[PDB]
Amino acid sequence: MDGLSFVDKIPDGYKNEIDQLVKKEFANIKADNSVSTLTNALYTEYLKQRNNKKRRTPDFNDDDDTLFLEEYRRKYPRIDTSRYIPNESSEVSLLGIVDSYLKHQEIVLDTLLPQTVSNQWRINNDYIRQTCTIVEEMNIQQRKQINDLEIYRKRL
Amino acid sequence: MCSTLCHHSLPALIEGQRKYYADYYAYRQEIRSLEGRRKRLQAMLNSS
Amino acid sequence: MLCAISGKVPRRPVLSPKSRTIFEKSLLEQYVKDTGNDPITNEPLSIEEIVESAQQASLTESIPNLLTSLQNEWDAIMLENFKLRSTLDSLTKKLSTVMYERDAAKLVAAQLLMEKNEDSKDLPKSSQ
Amino acid sequence: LDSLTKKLSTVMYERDAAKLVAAQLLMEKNEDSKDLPKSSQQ
Repeated sequence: MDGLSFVDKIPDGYKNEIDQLVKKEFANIKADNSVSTLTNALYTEYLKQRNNKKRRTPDFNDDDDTLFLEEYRRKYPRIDTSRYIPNESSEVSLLGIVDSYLKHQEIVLDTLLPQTVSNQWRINNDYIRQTCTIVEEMNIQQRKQINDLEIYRKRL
Repeated sequence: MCSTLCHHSLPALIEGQRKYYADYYAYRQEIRSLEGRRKRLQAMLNSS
Repeated sequence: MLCAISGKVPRRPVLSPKSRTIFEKSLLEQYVKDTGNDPITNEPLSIEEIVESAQQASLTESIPNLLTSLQNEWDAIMLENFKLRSTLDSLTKKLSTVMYERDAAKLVAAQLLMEKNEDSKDLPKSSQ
Repeated sequence: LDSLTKKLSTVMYERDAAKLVAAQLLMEKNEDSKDLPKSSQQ
């Protein structure tokens, strides 16, 4: 488990080396209704279902069919012209009121970006001290190790 | 990354004691060889 | 400011008293009837336990609401969840490659733990 | 999706962390060989 990240100042060759040894040990081991059916089929096939491309074109001196199609264009154009009246009445006040809401929504996210930033650096900060604590202790151990190694020889 | 460094802290902190304790016992054995090798040298003066 | 189920910006937000989290009324009311518990914390919660303005500027070119806008909404719902199902499938596959490579490393360490200390032990024995 | 990503992230981090154990271990094992070999020779 133990591998000191901050203390071990470990080349790319060692990653490539260790990857090969890990690789060799891997060589050894080796709820909705009908809605979901049509939605998954639409996405898989990459084709959206065609809508009513009729109101836009039409034609004068048609028949009973275009008499309907004509009368459709009138009522929707009157609804359109009424739908543009209540927008222009308020105008830009309704738009800029929503623009202000979006600024309150945005700043909230970036506050959380900082809260995460601080606690993430704070955890790493605690790790750092641990790394330097033990890395010294390991240094102490190795020095003592080398002392015996030659001490035992010089006695013999 | 927060949850990473959170996890990395918990698994590392336990691995260190095990790292050290191994080397600690490794050191104890090394001391014994040191502790005996002297005595044989010390007994060279007894024969003299 | 958002709902904690759909990812909406709620028109009638309602907060639960067991876990402080704001949901849109329709979506929290649906969950309680499906299974009577709080979706996040899995704690007992009922419809009576719940405790109850946003402006969108309708575009200048607002026919399109029936044809173009509604079409895009069910395209965007369709191709996202399909792509999201694709993302979930790969995470489980990449999970299996993670755990296998992890366990492969465990065996290396275990194999090397026997190797190292015995090599060190042999140096201690050599002196004798 | 995100709950599996936590497992993915914790693993990949811990994998390459555990990978560095080997790199260290291998070089120490190697050091033990030449040391003993050069000593046992003489």
